[PDB]
Amino acid sequence: ARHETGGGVNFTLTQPRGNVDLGVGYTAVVATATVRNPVTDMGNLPQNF
Amino acid sequence: HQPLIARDGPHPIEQPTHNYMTKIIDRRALNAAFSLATEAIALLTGEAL
Repeated sequence: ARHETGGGVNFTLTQPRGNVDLGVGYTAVVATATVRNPVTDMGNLPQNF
Repeated sequence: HQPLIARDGPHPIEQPTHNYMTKIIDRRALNAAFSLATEAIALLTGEAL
């Protein structure tokens, strides 16, 4: 797909894809192991109404 | 060459970034000293032979 801008000519390349869940049931597990960062600081904030 | 990913979202990446880096080197210059004595000059030259 070709797009025209004043700065330059754009080419965008696309590829359509599809997904099928083959296994009847559970075929995959996430295992949570380690913790890095409390991104939320645990400080004090009063919620103001 | 900045490596790229086609992300699963149809939101636009808007541009890739591929540019050239230029670096000025630096310069330094070394030093030494060799000093010779008075009478050592004439002996190498031949004035005292």
